Amino acid sequence: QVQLQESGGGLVQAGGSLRLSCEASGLTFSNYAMAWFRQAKEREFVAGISWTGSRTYYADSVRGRFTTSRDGHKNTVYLQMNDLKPEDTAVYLCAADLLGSGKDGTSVYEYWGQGTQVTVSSHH
Amino acid sequence: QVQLQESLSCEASGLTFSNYAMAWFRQEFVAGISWTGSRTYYADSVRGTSRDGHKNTVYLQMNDTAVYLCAADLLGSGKDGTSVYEYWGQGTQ
Amino acid sequence: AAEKGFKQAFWQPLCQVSEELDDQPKGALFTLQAAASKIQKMRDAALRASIYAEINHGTNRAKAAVIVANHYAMKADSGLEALKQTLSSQEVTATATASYLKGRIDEYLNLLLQTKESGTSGCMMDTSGTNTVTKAGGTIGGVPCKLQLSPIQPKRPAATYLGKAGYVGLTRQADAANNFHDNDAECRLASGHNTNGLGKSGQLSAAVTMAAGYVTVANSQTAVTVQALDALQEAAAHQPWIDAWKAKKALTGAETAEFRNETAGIAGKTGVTKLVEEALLKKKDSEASEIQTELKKYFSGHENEQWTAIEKLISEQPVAQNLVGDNQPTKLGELEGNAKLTTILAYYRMETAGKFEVLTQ
Amino acid sequence: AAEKGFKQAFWQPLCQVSEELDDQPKGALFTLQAAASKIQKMRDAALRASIYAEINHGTNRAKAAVIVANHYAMKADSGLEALKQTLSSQEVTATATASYLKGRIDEYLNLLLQTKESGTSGCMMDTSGTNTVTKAGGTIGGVPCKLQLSPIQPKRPAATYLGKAGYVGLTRQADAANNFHDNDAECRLASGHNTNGLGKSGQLSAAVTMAAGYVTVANSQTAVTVQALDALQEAHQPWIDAWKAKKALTGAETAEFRNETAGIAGKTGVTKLVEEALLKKKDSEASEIQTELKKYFSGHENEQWTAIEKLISEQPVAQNLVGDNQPTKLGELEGNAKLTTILAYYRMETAGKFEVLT
Ligand SMILES: *[C@@H]1O[C@H](CO)[C@@H](O[C@@H]2O[C@H](CO)[C@@H](O[C@@H]3O[C@H](CO)[C@@H](O)[C@H](O[C@H]4O[C@H](CO)[C@@H](O)[C@H](O)[C@@H]4O)[C@@H]3O)[C@H](O)[C@H]2NC(C)=O)[C@H](O)[C@H]1NC(C)=O
Ligand SMILES: *[C@@H]1O[C@H](CO)[C@@H](O[C@@H]2O[C@H](CO)[C@@H](O[C@@H]3O[C@H](CO)[C@@H](O)[C@H](O[C@H]4O[C@H](CO)[C@@H](O)[C@H](O)[C@@H]4O)[C@@H]3O)[C@H](O)[C@H]2NC(C)=O)[C@H](O)[C@H]1NC(C)=O
Ligand code: NA
Ligand code: NA
Repeated sequence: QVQLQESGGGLVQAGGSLRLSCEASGLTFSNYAMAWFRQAKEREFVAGISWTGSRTYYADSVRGRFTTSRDGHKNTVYLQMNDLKPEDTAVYLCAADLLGSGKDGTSVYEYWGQGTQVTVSSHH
Repeated sequence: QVQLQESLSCEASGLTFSNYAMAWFRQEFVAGISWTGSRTYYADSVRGTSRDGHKNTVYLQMNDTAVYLCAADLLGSGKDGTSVYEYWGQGTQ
Repeated sequence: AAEKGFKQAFWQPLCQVSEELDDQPKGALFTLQAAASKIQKMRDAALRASIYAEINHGTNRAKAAVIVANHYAMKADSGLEALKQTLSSQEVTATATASYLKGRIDEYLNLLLQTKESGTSGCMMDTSGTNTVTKAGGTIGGVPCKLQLSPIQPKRPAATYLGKAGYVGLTRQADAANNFHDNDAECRLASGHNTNGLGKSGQLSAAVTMAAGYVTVANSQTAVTVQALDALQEAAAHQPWIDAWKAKKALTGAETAEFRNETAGIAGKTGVTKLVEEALLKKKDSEASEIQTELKKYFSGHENEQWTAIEKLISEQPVAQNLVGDNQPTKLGELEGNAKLTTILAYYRMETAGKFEVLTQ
Repeated sequence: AAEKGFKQAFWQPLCQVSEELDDQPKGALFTLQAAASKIQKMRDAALRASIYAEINHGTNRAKAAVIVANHYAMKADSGLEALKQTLSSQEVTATATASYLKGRIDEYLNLLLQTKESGTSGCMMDTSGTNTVTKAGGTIGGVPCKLQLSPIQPKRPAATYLGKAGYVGLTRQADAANNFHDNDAECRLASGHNTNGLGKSGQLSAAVTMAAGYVTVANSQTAVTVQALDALQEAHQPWIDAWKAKKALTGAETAEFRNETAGIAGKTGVTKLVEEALLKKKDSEASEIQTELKKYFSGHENEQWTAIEKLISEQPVAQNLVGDNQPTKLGELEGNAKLTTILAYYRMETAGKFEVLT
């Protein structure tokens, strides 16, 4: 089957950065908007990119802290996390939406990854 | 490598037969059949052709001395007024 | 015993794989045709919706049909892009890797089949090790084993002997000396040593592998060994086996989202929200409630049932009887074929252009 | 001499074929992608023309654009049908037959390569019969011979060693004993007799063919014989199958995939659309078609078709449909799904006009 595979998670100290990657296999990447969700609570939208790559959207919670981008040559979407906080601890999940806007809203995502765990420590 | 070969029968090789009207000429237009297989046309002279999509073949039941040529016209009407045949056979004398 | 010809437990699993690989080109043709057929069905639905919108111009139902047409045209477009970028390579690669491996296997099996001295001594023996086997009518000793690539016609993809985990029948063999090798049958292909094997004045320099790395023939007087290929991992001396397994596992068929219809309500259907935002609301960032309000105007709701109801109206709309064959159906849902519906759309576009001129001049 | 290892004149022509067959799948991917690309270009032109028509209702050129859109839509439709019915089978068949034969060849070559006793005695010898050869990168003894199916990327295959007539290097052999076999190298794969060949207690019970029927290994103390495969016609069937499948390929080059440069009336779909939608008659004279075309195109030649295509390509779309600072002329836009949603916008605008007009 189609697979979305996240990687890059782990145990990280609060305040620094972390790059997550999601690679799509079996799928025409250029046909799909790609988004990051996270689940601790109910699942929540984090960031998304339109199918064209021209528009990028963020949850209010992460705007100005996280960025997202996509590399069509590698079938990969990235989540660049900065200013990591304990409230960012969650399983981070990649999703694909055919010819989508790169938003949450009315979108129905046809494919989902299984997720990568990010745990932000504020102890030493 | 598209080939139309006459033997009447004309077999098309290398081509999606169902995309083409097929016509018979002489050396003038003699007969023709639409791409859909639903319409037939004839030169006045010859008044009074068929196709087998499973065999990529167009037939001419003859019941005039010239080389008779097979021709195919993409999505064509089956006539020879304004049409432009993209593929031609060698002819059968 | 070491250095003796091979009983059926050895070669029958290779025949089974060979016969299954023979179907990979057939499945590739089936899948490429299925992808095109599904694109064509999407395009037909787009064209029927488009024709309905031209006939019923200036109505809320026509605006719903513009939305339906856009949905299906985007699906047809994306399916062709997927066929180009993803399916073509998947299916060419599966066809090539399977056919290449099949050639490697078949050359080896055909060598065993011919390397015999009598009806009781040779390289390819029956189940018991009593008789050498013969090929007749696509079978060897009753086992389907044509040792040829069959003519290619489409056949739906399946998987029995080569599946997700590997080659089911190519398991670890713990006692090749008794289960693969016969006691008596002579076969120089069973050894690289000179007395009973391939060596002439001395043993071969090294072990020899055959059937693309499946079987290892030692240069000493000892039994063959085989790869266990039933639990593969991406990686080899037996690389062609891995390549064919990976390529087959990678196949999706014409079954990704581009090729399938959607059952998740109207606002979330491909293309719909963006078209409502861009063409009806004429704003970039709308709320779901605003989309839903617009959809109510044109579909009378936002659930699958209201989409289906508009599709039924489209399907029931007749065209002019002169646009179809004599005594032929005229309702759009009874018409199929892209080129056929394309020229009906052209007719109704010219009708629209003419009506526009009459109404505005 | 009979029953000795094979010099390079025997096996190098097989390597040449094997290497060329390795490109056949690359050619299949090239052609299937090219067909889809060309369909997509036809569809883009159809969409641009359709958008122009929706914008410019009220003018004669808008009706010309309906005719242009129909032409390109029909070309796109027919190209997809040809890809489905004809190109897919051609290219799968070429891929499969070439790869299968390559596997038959490569298994035989790889057996020769390994069946050796020393650096100077084995089944696969150099040109002079001095050294056994070894695999070195993608060569055997320097001869390009990977004995692998390479990763597939799109490429047009060479036709040097497998061409229209057959396998140019696999000619009739006048003296296998001296030209294919060494004088000294030992090789039990060179015959089926028991003293020096494959037989154990006695000769094999028949000749053995190898490499999909190319070489015949006698069961007596005599040199091999080979098929002449350089002048084929429709026991070595895999060689025929690969040859016929390769020569059958048209590529994405039939009429569906190519643009037309002649008159307007003879362009695909045009005369029938004029008859059916404008004249509204089942039969027409060429004169009458020309008169209609002049109303909408100002002529009937390729130059007037080009001129309408220029109006189409120059027409701007609303800036909100492409994004800030991005090109707006239809001819500066490409991509089917991109143009499809622009057409939907202008269809919605048309519906709003008719809602008031009606
Ligand atoms: C995605 O879903 C859409 C919507 O369902 C689907 O398009 C629909 O296709 C079906 C099947 O072709 C059409 O159903 C018709 O319904 C009428 C009335 O019940 C039947 O009479 C029709 O059958 C006749 O005509 C067929 C050709 O159209 C013949 O094949 C058949 O032998 C009969 O002669 C037919 O069942 C329906 O009209 C369309 N709907 C629209 C809005 O176009 C589409 O194909 C689906 N996509 C995929 C990839 O499957
Ligand atoms: C069959 O032929 C048609 C018609 O030519 C063709 O459609 C055209 O495709 C091209 C893209 O390949 C479209 O864009 C043009 O592309 C060429 C080549 O890159 C450019 O030179 C053109 O630029 C000129 O025109 C522009 C717009 O007027 C100007 O902005 C620019 O300054 C240049 O003067 C132009 O971008 C072209 O718009 C379409 N034509 C139509 C009517 O859609 C189609 O692709 C061909 N089919 C196949 C299978 O190749
Ligand atoms: Na979606
Ligand atoms: Na023509």
